[PDB]
Amino acid sequence: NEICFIAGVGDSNGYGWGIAKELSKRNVKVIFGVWPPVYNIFIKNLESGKFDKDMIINNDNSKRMQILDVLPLDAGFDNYDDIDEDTKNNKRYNNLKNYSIEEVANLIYNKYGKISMLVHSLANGREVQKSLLDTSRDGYLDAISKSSYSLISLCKHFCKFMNSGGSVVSLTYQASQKVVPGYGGGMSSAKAALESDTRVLAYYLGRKYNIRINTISAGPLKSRAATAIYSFIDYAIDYSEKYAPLKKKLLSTDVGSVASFLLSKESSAVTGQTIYVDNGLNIMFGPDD
Amino acid sequence: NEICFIAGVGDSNGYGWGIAKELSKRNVKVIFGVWPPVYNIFIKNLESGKFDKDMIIKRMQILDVLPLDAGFDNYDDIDEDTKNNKRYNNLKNYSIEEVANLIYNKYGKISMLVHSLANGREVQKSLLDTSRDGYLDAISKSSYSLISLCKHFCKFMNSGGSVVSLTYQASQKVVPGYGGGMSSAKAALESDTRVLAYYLGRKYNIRINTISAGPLKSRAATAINSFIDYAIDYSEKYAPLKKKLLSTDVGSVASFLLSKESSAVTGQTIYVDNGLNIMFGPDD
Amino acid sequence: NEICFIAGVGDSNGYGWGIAKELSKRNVKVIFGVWPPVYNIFIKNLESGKFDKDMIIRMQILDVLPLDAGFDNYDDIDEDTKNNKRYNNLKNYSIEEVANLIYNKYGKISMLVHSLANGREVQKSLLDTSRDGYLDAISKSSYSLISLCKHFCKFMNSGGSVVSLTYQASQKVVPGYGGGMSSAKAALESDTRVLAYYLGRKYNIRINTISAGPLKSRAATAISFIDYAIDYSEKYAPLKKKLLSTDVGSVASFLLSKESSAVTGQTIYVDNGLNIMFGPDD
Amino acid sequence: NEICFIAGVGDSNGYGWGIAKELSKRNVKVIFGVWPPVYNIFIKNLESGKFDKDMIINNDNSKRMQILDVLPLDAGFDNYDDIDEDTKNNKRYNNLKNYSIEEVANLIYNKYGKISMLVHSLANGREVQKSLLDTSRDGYLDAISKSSYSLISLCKHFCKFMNSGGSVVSLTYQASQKVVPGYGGGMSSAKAALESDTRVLAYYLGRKYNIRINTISAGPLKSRAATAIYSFIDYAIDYSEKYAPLKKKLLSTDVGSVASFLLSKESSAVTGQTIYVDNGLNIMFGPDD
Ligand SMILES: NC(=O)c1ccc[n+]([C@@H]2O[C@H](COP(=O)([O-])OP(=O)(O)OC[C@H]3O[C@@H](n4cnc5c(N)ncnc54)[C@H](O)[C@@H]3O)[C@@H](O)[C@H]2O)c1
Ligand SMILES: NC(=O)c1ccc[n+]([C@@H]2O[C@H](COP(=O)([O-])OP(=O)(O)OC[C@H]3O[C@@H](n4cnc5c(N)ncnc54)[C@H](O)[C@@H]3O)[C@@H](O)[C@H]2O)c1
Ligand SMILES: NC(=O)c1ccc[n+]([C@@H]2O[C@H](COP(=O)([O-])OP(=O)(O)OC[C@H]3O[C@@H](n4cnc5c(N)ncnc54)[C@H](O)[C@@H]3O)[C@@H](O)[C@H]2O)c1
Ligand SMILES: NC(=O)c1ccc[n+]([C@@H]2O[C@H](COP(=O)([O-])OP(=O)(O)OC[C@H]3O[C@@H](n4cnc5c(N)ncnc54)[C@H](O)[C@@H]3O)[C@@H](O)[C@H]2O)c1
Ligand SMILES: Oc1cc(Cl)ccc1Oc1ccc(Cl)cc1Cl
Ligand SMILES: Oc1cc(Cl)ccc1Oc1ccc(Cl)cc1Cl
Ligand SMILES: Oc1cc(Cl)ccc1Oc1ccc(Cl)cc1Cl
Ligand SMILES: Oc1cc(Cl)ccc1Oc1ccc(Cl)cc1Cl
Repeated sequence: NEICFIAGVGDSNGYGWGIAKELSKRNVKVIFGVWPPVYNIFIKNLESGKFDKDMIINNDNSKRMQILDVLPLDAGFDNYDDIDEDTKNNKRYNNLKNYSIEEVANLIYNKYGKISMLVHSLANGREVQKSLLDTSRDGYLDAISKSSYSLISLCKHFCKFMNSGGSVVSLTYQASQKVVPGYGGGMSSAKAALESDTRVLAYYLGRKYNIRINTISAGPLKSRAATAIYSFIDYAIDYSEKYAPLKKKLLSTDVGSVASFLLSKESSAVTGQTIYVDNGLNIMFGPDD
Repeated sequence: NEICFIAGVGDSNGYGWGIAKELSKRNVKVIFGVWPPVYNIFIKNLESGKFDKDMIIKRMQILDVLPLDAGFDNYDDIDEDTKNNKRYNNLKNYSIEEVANLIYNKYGKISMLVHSLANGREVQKSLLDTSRDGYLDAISKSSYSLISLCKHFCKFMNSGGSVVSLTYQASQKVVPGYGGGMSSAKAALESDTRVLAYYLGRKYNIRINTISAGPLKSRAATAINSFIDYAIDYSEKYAPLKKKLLSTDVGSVASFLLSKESSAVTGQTIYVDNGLNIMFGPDD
Repeated sequence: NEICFIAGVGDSNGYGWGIAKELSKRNVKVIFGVWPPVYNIFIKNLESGKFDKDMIIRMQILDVLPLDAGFDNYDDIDEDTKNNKRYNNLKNYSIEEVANLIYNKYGKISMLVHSLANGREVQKSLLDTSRDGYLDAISKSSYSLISLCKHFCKFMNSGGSVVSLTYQASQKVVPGYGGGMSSAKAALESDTRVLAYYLGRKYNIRINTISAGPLKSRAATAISFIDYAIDYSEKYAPLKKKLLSTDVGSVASFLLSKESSAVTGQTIYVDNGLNIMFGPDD
Repeated sequence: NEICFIAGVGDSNGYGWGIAKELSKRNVKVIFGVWPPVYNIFIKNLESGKFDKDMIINNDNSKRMQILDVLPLDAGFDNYDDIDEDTKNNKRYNNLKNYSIEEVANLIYNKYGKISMLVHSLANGREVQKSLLDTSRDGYLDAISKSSYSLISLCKHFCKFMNSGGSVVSLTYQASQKVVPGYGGGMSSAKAALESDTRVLAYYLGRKYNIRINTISAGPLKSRAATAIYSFIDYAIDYSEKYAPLKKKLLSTDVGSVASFLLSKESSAVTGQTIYVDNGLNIMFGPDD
């Protein structure tokens, strides 16, 4: 049976969960990588059944979402040596161990073997609520460290543990290509680098492992992280539902099925791409009223 | 049960056929639209089992094979010279409008539309030496044809229905050899894919995309100018994936593009070319 | 002194004029190609000094010739347009004819400008456009650029330069810019690349296109499309300047100068930066 | 008379120097920011008239260039408070002071007044010789701090000290948009962020200061930096000279004159842009033989 590691799921409200669901539709088992400060919170809501409501696969619990494992993961660190004394001291990291990208890499591979799929649905900006102009070297590089370099780290450590013909997917946002005031802290710069890095990784992973990698430029989803920004997320959504060529409402599962498709053998000739999943809003010049 | 009309198949060596195959895999019934000057030959091949080897997916279910000339929007457009032409006389209802009426009357609303046709008489000429008539014909048969298909079919299409066409990267990067305004036609078709996505999306909740395919030894590709053998070899040498590109590779992306699983994708140019388009140039 | 041929000026309220003006600042002489059905009126208003207002800085106009970019050479003109009152007074107006006429009188020129479009169904949506309307938009607005280059480039100086004007509805959906015009503009930008390859290798001639913002030109005024677009550009572009005919003109002048001799095949945005925005910034 | 501050320059073999030259012929006065480690040498080269021939502009001989001033500048530091101790006690800096970004900006405003023009021609990355996949987070983030964030810091520190309608330009390279093996260390990512940043900065500089920013995507130049990587640069120059639509050799003043134009009021309505000065190589699909 096939497996996909989904780095960056903190609850059932994000894109990673939506991706997990659609992979369930085609019988691949999911391993989540959870950011440590919310790892217990999560494994708790999962034990109690708060997500059973969300593990329904359209045929209503005749088919379940197979969560093979859940692990602590801080893609901010590539291996143990990188971990600083203080984060080892933190009350949220005391309990937990083996959570560097290499740690979870090795762990999964030592137990489950080679896997086929790999998802990167995480990101973080310290100063996301600052304009790129008012952003500091530290915040900027933090955004980029957490949101861009993290994909590279994942590939480096995972892709030698993956099946030939395997596939990697990440999420991005169009602020990398067109100015969205409000998407700040160098998050636009991070996405811009992610997109570029997707191509360059496609070449190395393609030639070395025959592995594919693509990124989905998603439309606005009211996830937890999204919510953070005086409701920048509500505006992007009402702007989208109003002016997209497709007046539908965007679901996590819309991105979910495109990821599932990108992760399958059905797209074995597509690599290095930014595929837009935003109800066609990227094609528009502006509001059509 | 879902139906797709595939305009632009004349044998089993091109992309239309590969898309048909992949659509059969998910139980989609296929109607072929066939250029009349090649129609009776294609039907004979079919009838005598030449394509049987190539029908194996069990086997592809061809619901119908109709004559279609994507240069004619309706009956009145058809000149007498072709109405009197050896290869059209016995054939009727081959306007874009007439086959859309035909198909609609015989089967009702369809859900999927495939455009996989192109034509340009001066593709041997550099753009620079291409004539106004060559250039315009290339754009008439390869770009306008797409708008007309949509204009005539999309009244007769199920909401949430989907349209895909084929393109080539010659539109965005200079490929010498790809002439007669074919590079211009592909360009217009990519832009047109956008604009139709707005009108088709708002009006009928219909999606339209285009696949930028890599090189494939189709009969058309072969008729160009040794050129395609060079493009195939260059692709298999320098793509990120060194796999060999198959019609079914484009086929499965089209199928995905023609299904509700991509119901938030529209107006897009998708590259199915083994990653070739991301490279700067040769890596040796 | 260097010469620039500018096709697509029927008045002074457009981009072609702005390009002339800015070129005049550089001591480059200028030839106008004019759509015959307005050549008689243009020459008159130029007679009466009606244009002396805008000509000043002085714009030295070498010649004004009737040019119909619908016809590539003499034999393409059909019986009917020959027998039309709009043209009657005028001959030698095919792309080839004015190219020969210009070379015979002046020799090789250094600069070429394409600033003309037309389509007869620009009023209809792309989906509502017909084959003949669509193909007309493309013939006039797009192929013509290739016909100019084919005919003028053998008569140009090694190191010569060509520019045309385009609009962003080729890359992003602009309802209102219909009739296959978005379509013609998409071709034009692509063609700018392929042309750059051939012209560059064959004659060392560069070619670029400018993607310009809204201007209240004559042609723009028949669509209230352009009024809407100017308000939108002035409200949401990164720069608040009102866009000037001569802003495009000044980038043009640059592109036609040896100061840009490493730039070719490009689409250059001269639109106060508007292209770069996701949407209205309120 | 207008003044331009040119960041990355150190020997007249590069593009910073080429921009200097072409601004010169427009009678603009030029100031050099120079990386401290190479600063003493550059001034000893210059005051001994070694670049005396490179300062010549038609008419020749001659009509020379005249450098208003030359400062030390480490664009990897935003303000004094940043510059650490190890570096305070480094053989190259114990001899220099006021080289932080804000330090040099303040020094210039004080002494010269507001300036019209700003040029970013600086870049650096410790691990460029590594493929993106094999690149560490430190090397990667270094590439991006020095090569990209610099553009932002400069802009943050100079914008209030700049004339209304002032212009800024940086240099990029197509490896950000198409895979260029050999361009490792996260430089490709750096340039992608840079290009994206150019757009975002154009929004903020344009609204708040009526200030323009563009970047130039240049073709290969046998500069000192490009020399470092079995000659990546010789291959790239040859490739370009063979296959570009225009067969000429590309000179630092080719980019210099495009920059001078972008830095002048002739490009009044051009901002946010990536402009290609590469003899058209960017447009070709591949080798046309
Ligand atoms: N939501 C949208 O509107 C939208 C649009 C386009 C793209 N995206 C992208 O989709 C992806 C998923 O975002 P989402 O909206 O589902 O957010 P989310 O809040 O559902 O998921 C983000 C998760 O990443 C994890 N994370 C944060 N920092 C981490 C770190 N340092 N190490 C390891 N894990 C960390 C957190 O556990 C968090 O739950 C992100 O990359 C985002 O940029 C989102
Ligand atoms: N083969 C490749 O390498 C390649 C690569 C990229 C894109 N494409 C595109 O894929 C599409 C399919 O082409 P293909 O390579 O399968 O070639 P093909 O020869 O298999 O198919 C082209 C079809 O169009 C038909 N046709 C021509 N003129 C017509 C008209 N006026 N009306 C109706 N039909 C007409 C031909 O009979 C033929 O069946 C084309 O648009 C082509 O441009 C092909
Ligand atoms: N005005 C704008 O807002 C705008 C924006 C972007 C691009 N453009 C482009 O700039 C160019 C100039 O247009 P404009 O806005 O200055 O309008 P304009 O009226 O100044 O230019 C149109 C010119 O083309 C001429 N013309 C029409 N058909 C012709 C033919 N068959 N042969 C020769 N000439 C013909 C007209 O007589 C007129 O002189 C066009 O290519 C246009 O698409 C304009
Ligand atoms: N050389 C090329 O082929 C080429 C092509 C396209 C773009 N570029 C870009 O143009 C710019 C100039 O490069 P070049 O080719 O002139 O190389 P160069 O070596 O001539 O110039 C680079 C300058 O940056 C300086 N520098 C290095 N680290 C610095 C730091 N931490 N702080 C401040 N300054 C620092 C160097 O000392 C040098 O003066 C670079 O950004 C480069 O990426 C170069
Ligand atoms: O990428 C996103 C795009 C949008 Cl429209 C909404 C939310 C997104 O996700 C994030 C945005 C900023 C930060 Cl700091 C972290 C995350 Cl996960
Ligand atoms: O688009 C194509 C791209 C490639 Cl690489 C090969 C063949 C292609 O298809 C055509 C090319 C020219 C003409 Cl006249 C007709 C068609 Cl169908
Ligand atoms: O290209 C243009 C773009 C804009 Cl915003 C405004 C006017 C334009 O110019 C034209 C538009 C349509 C037609 Cl039929 C002819 C011309 Cl000259
Ligand atoms: O960007 C460049 C592109 C090219 Cl083709 C050549 C040199 C370049 O400049 C650099 C390349 C690498 C590093 Cl580490 C630093 C610099 Cl300044």
